[PDB]
Amino acid sequence: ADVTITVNGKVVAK
Amino acid sequence: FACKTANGTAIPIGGGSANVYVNLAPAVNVGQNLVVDLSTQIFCHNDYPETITDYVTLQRGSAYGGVLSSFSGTVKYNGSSYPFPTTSETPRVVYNSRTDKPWPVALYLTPVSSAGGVAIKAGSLIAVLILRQTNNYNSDDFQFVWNIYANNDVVVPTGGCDVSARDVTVTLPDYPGSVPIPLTVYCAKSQNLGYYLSGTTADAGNSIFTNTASFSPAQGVGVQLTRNGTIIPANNTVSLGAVGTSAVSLGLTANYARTGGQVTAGNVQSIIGVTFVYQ
Ligand SMILES: CCCCCCCO[C@H]1O[C@H](CO)[C@@H](O)[C@H](O)[C@@H]1O
Ligand SMILES: C[As](C)(=O)[O-]
Repeated sequence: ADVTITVNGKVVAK
Repeated sequence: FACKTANGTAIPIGGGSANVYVNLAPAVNVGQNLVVDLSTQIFCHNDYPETITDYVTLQRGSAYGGVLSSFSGTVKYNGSSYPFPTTSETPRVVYNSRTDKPWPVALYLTPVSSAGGVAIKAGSLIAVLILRQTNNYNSDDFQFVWNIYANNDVVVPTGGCDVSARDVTVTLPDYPGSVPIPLTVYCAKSQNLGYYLSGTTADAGNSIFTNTASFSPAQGVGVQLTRNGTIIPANNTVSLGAVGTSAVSLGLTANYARTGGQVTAGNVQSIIGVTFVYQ
């Protein structure tokens, strides 16, 4: 790839 | 006649060899991409300018080394462009002063992609240049060999266009939510530019990238990219239309997307590639 996107997230419980 | 580098490294009368460590800042230009300008790195002078005229050429065999060695290009020598690697000796440049003056060499690479690049590790060889010095005095015929090394980590663009970043990280709000992806592209001259995503997808529509967070991963969600609300699946070319010298945003937004089953707490991560094409 010409560019690499790293997507971070999280699911927090409630 | 003798030469020296910006850091004082010298090659004396009669020629020889020297290593030249340079900070690279490659850039796309129209029809060719700047790899390195050595006119600020290598200098030469005439030792007896009242009596002798010195002649300097870039000799054939001068070429890229390392990862760049497979790439064709051009060299600007004292303003004029010549094929690189050199298959024939350039014209002669006169040296007629004891004052050190630049060896006017700049190396370019011929675009072979749209917005591709090649990684240059610091300390690696990028080129070997053969300076040939003669004169109008005797039959002196001396080789000054300059081994050009990258002094830093850079990627050299191999296309007609370049990007705001080669690696981008964004952080979603805690689920649910979305975040803009800062990513722009520009071209040295107008290109009809498109791009497509690549990555591991979870759905039939190839539009939700899998959660590959290795530690304590969430279940039931993936990452889905939108462009002003339009879902961008993988391996589907998106047109940016004509892209010129003014940067154009790809307009991408990252979102969480249900992939199936109970959504559970944990980390989310997706690695998504972007590859540009001409249309
Ligand atoms: C006034 C007589 C000076 C004669 C001394 C010879 C000097 O030769 C050196 O310096 C010359 C001038 O740079 C070069 O042409 C030659 O290749 C060599 O580098
Ligand atoms: C989506 As949930 C882990 O807050 O039930």
